[PDB]
Amino acid sequence: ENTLTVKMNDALSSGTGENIGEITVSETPYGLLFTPHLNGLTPGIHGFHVHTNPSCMPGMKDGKEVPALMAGGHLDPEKTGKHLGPYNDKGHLGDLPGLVVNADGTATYPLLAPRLKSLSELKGHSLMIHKGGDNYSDKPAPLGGGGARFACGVIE
Amino acid sequence: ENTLTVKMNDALSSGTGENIGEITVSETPYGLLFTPHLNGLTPGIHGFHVHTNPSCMPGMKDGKEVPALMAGGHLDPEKTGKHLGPYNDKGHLGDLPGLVVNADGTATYPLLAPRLKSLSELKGHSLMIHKGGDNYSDKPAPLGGGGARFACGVIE
Ligand SMILES: [Cu+2]
Ligand SMILES: [Cu+2]
Ligand SMILES: [Zn+2]
Ligand SMILES: [Zn+2]
Repeated sequence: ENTLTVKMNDALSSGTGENIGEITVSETPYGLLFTPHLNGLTPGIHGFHVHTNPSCMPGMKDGKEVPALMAGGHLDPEKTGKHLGPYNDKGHLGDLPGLVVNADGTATYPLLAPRLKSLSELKGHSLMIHKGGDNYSDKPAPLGGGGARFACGVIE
Repeated sequence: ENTLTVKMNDALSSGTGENIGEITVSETPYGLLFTPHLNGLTPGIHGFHVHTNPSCMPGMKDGKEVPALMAGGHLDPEKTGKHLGPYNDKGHLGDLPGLVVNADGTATYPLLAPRLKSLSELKGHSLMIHKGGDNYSDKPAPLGGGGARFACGVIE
């Protein structure tokens, strides 16, 4: 098989919340395929990124608890400093296609990330689902408009 | 840049229906990107494929009208006879990822077809949106379970 299974949990101010399912990651000739099996999300498109650190723990920023802050920022080993989505090599390597949530709150639609080649590249990082969407740009809102971190899972 | 814009219209038993927008196809290093700007669709995931003929004309089969019958079958230059989706090269080259329709009936989520490399592979063909979904296989239903043709656009 050669797959990874990532358990995803809601992210709260105090710590980890409810489990919402798993994402199965597989290798294809065209890149990594993220097949979700999730529930408990708001219907629509959600920002979906690999973050640098292997943690989903909440942390303090400017005096306020921030869910899943300890995952750090979007995975960016090339130091692009730019959020440009899964089809643009000028931005964060961790930028994945938006996560598609169905009307019934489940996520099932598989997502191809063609800039990622090997499951090894995900180990030691985290997967993040944001409250908002992802227009694959830093404008008009930074980081695609994803906003707050809703659910997260550590890879390894 | 090198783009194609495909106007899409509803396909009725009696012919061409209302315009529902356009799909813009761009070339990327990862394959052709299909960026919809559509309205008027049922929320959910819709079968989305390139069909062989540059026609959206209707026809009759077994005494029942078939919207956009004259588009023919899925684009299949290798004569696979197999519907296996956008990530499997043993199948119809015309097999694209499912088209994602938002709760408000619009389609905006970009769709990457990594098996297609050049817009020239599309010239002289048609784009089709089905009523049903697409499980990227011929089981339990042929052609992914997309069923009837809901909307159609000719490429050249
Ligand atoms: Cu993120
Ligand atoms: Cu079709
Ligand atoms: Zn990013
Ligand atoms: Zn097909």
